[PDB]
Amino acid sequence: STGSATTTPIDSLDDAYITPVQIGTPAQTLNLDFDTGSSDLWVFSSETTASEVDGQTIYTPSKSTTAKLLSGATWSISYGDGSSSSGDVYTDTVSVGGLTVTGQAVESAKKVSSSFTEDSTIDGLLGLAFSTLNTVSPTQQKTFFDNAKASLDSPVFTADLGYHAPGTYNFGFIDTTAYTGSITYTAVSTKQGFWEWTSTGYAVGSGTFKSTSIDGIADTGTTLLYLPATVVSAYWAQVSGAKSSSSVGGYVFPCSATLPSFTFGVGSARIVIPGDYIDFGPISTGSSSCFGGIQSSAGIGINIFGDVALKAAFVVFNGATTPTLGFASK
Repeated sequence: STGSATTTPIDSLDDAYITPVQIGTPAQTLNLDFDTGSSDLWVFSSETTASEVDGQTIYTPSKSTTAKLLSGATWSISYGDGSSSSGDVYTDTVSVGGLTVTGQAVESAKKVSSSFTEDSTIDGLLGLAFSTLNTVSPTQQKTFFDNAKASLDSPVFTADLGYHAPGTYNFGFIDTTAYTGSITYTAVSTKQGFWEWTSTGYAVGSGTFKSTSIDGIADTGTTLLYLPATVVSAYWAQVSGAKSSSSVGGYVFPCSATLPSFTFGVGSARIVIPGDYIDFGPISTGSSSCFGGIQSSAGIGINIFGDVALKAAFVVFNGATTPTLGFASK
């Protein structure tokens, strides 16, 4: 089998992407944030504290003839951005772009943190990291991909995120029309439960390529590109008027400045992030100070190839017995 679904930016800055997901019978369609940095499929629901729901579409398990309580199960997650949610668990039928999994754990939120409430466009998350990170207790549950894998034509999914435009998540096949050149595959460590890999280096604009190992994760659920402070400083040094602002919480720059591209290495291949992808707009409405899309990972504890990086590539998440990652230009 295969599936194919369009993913759509939530706003004009590509702060996140939402993908429609059918849950239950009859289908309830919720717009979920596909997150290769986590491993829980959780949704706003009829069980979510009323004061914490503000515009989201909810899953109501009592209206699904295929929903079954996963008795005794609870879940609770905290994300890198300080947000959190928790609740109980049902199993139900979940379909993405024509691909159906029966018996998928659907984690129903009883509580969500303020950032989730405040984002009316995201009805929940669909985790696509390794199932070892799933938070359901006492019995850890499998991701949608893990459940689908054996049925897929090939045990892979791909992320093709757009810049200020929709893109595509495919399951079970590689669309050879969606990228230019070849796909370069690179080793993955699953030891932390992430799609963790090692970039071979970077360049800033037309500068020479610096060969240096950068371990990080391919994370569709993180907006920006977070890299070591040395790398990030080298980038912003090439932008007139850029500075790191402790009050704002990262590098900012005047919108009158031209942003150079940023290149990252995948083996001997190179992915070029155009300068425009690194502009995240005014820090506040009407400000001449713009927020940068490349920021320091210092104090995160890991480098993160988030959407800024991934949207410059066609990315293969290969779930073969030994997982790997593939990157192509597009």
